[PDB]
Amino acid sequence: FSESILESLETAIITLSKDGRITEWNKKAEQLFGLKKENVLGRRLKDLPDFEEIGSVAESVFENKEPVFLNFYKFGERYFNIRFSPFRNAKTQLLEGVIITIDDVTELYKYEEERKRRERLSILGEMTARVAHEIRNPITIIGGFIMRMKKHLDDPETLKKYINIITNELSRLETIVKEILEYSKERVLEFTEFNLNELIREVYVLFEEKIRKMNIDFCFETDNEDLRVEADRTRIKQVLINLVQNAIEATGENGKIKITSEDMYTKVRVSVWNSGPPIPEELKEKIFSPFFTTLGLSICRKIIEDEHGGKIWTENRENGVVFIFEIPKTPEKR
Amino acid sequence: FSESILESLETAIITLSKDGRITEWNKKAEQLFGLKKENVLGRRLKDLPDFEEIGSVAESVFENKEPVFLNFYKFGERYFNIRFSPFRNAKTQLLEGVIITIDDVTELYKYEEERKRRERLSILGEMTARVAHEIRNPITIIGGFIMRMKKHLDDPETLKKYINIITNELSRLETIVKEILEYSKERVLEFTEFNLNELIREVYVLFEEKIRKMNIDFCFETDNEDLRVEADRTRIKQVLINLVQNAIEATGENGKIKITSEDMYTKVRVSVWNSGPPIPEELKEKIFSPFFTTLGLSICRKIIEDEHGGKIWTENRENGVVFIFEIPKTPEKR
Amino acid sequence: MKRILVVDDEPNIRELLKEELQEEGYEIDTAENGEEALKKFFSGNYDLVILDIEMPGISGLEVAGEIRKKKKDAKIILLTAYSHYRSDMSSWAADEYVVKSFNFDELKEKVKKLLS
Amino acid sequence: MKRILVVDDEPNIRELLKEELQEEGYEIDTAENGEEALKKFFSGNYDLVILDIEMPGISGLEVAGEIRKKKKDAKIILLTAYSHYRSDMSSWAADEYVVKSFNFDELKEKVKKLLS
Repeated sequence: FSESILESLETAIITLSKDGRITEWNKKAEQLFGLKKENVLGRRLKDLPDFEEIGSVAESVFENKEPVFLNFYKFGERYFNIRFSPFRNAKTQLLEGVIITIDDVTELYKYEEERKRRERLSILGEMTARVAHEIRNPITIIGGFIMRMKKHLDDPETLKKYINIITNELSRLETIVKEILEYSKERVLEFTEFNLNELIREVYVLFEEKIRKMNIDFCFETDNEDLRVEADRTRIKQVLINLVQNAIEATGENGKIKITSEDMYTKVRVSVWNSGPPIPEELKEKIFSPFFTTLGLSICRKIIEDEHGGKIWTENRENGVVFIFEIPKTPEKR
Repeated sequence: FSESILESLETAIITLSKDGRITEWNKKAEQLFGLKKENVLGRRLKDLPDFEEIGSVAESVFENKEPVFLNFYKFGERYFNIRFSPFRNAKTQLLEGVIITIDDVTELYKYEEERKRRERLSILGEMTARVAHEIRNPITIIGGFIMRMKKHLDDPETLKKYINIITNELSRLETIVKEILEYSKERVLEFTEFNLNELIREVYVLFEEKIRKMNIDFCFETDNEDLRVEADRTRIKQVLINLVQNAIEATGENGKIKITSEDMYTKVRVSVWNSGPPIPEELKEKIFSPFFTTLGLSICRKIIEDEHGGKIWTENRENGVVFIFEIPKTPEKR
Repeated sequence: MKRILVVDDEPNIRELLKEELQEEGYEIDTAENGEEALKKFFSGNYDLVILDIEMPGISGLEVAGEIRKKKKDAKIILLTAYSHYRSDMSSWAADEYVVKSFNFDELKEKVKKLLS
Repeated sequence: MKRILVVDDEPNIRELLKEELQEEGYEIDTAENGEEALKKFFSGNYDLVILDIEMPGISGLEVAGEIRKKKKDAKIILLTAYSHYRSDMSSWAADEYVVKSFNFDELKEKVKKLLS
């Protein structure tokens, strides 16, 4: 709130008022987008090339209100982090303008790339092999049945369950393989505030029809119904998907699944406990690396663990096992 | 030929006379197999545990005469190179005994492992990805036709050519993928003397039935019919297989394939020229790395290039392209 | 009746989808490269488009961006050969993201959606 | 008539071969682990064996070596789940090497061979 001489010897900032027009184009902003304040002053922000969405983000911010932090945005050769913050003018208190803050980022993500990706090569060696093996195994069956069913000819149709589902069990393994092949090629990250439980439910909603099939005494408790978190919704989404996914058959027929979201002063704890066969002392960590069971956690490690931060570990209990993670509300604590 | 006090302050040696009994167990031999000369003297060599084949190698040497150099032999924790050399006693000149020489190897192959395999991780990253992609592509077709053919039901049988062969074209790609997945996991090597051309023919023999199908003006020349080489037959075998393989359809229908084995004082040159579409200046090397065409050379690089040594490059000519390699007769020159 | 323009690299992959969407109730006009996908959209009427990424000419990424700037209310479904969870910056300009598996029952639900 | 002992890890993979060799003209008795593959060979009459490698109990590598020391004239065909070009030291004691693809027309030629 004054001064505004200081205003411009720092990182970078842009103001979009009730259309998308700029009032102040920071001096370090210039030093990033090649043009000076004056010859861009009071212009619209979508007007610029290779640019676009930045506006479209401010747009739906104008309509949803609530601000955003982004992480991972490719502009030309540089990667980016951006910070959106809509505000109001206290004299009017109207629905005034939007503050886009930008952190000088590249001389960072490229120097925590080489302590990550250069180590991502290695596991994509041993594992590439060890799992590339798990490829042929149903391959030789699915391909093999094609050199088995094609000499009857035309079976009493009963060769459809034993064809599709065995073809299908490798198919979603191809998925849960390509999905791990993702774990090499990326690195977007999109942080938002939202009620966790509002997510928690949301997921179960989708599964429902099947959980309803396997007559499951599902059970969800929480000590708080008002629980918010800054994080990538779209993504901490998957995380749930796949604890749940596993604790689906992992307890299976007439099996039970208990979800728990417990508020703690600075951090939250979501847990998916199921019953039946636990897993021993050795596999407390040793399922974390790509490795599958008699699963495919993998990503779900680095999602909580490396993306947001925190932990995604597990334990035995109550003649069953649980899948727990913890991420502080605001990642701004790191 | 005397002295035999010196005999025993070096590397390692073992003599098997006309059964497989030892006359001299080198002092450095002891220092490798835990037992002294005397309590193993005049015993049979297959008698020892985890041992075996060493004898069986000397065996078929007793029957085929001609000696062998081996490279890559796992004995317990150590890797190995061994040297077989049957000999005769000039006074008798009979079919006397076999000399097994052993080179102190591990403090070598493990210290040219980490300048190889630690770099093998890297390509098995980018490529693992880039090619793991080439997996789903026919996967989505072969899996996709299963969710396409299974609702007719039972077609006029004409859905067999378009099912099997499209399933088949990924299947041998799975091969030519696992085959590249090999290129990580190994590292045996078995050097023998044999007439190259005696190999050269041998290969064509197998292909014949198909080359006969595509009425091919095949053409094989050589300035020498007596051409021997120390190398891994079993393996420089594949090499041929796959130049040939490519220069098969690469010139295809009413297409021509010219093989050439030209003796040079210290080294040999085998070339497979075909006609049609050459490949430009850029791909002189840029097909070497895993990369495929509109192939999969890969292994065939390191086979000639890194295993035996030498080169396996290519060039344009005569409105067509050739596939040439050169390996000295005796690898003992390195 | 609706008409869709579906674009991908391999000739074997295009022929597969054409006859999967003509099953649901559509007519498919197939395009090959991004420079010919542009010409197949300008002087006509097309209510949807399905695109890859890694292709000769230009990237399906940049391709979709050419459809957005011209036609403001264009319908862009991305479905590249390497599909996961919409994670590149350019795709937020594009509408919906489809994951390429032999499973065709995801695109059908989402082609059906973006036509009302 | 000939009787073969075929050993592998997954239950789904064993049932596939049993009914592929009973097509040619054989009878298949299936074994699971290397410690039970040994018991299924000792007090009987079996003219051939097909083995994997990466398995619980012990490695098909070492497994084949147990069949060689006992029965000098035993017939060992290796066919592990990760098959290429016979490149480990132990396999030279074993007889013939088979490459595991959905292609079953290599083993048939080589099972047929090592029975004369």
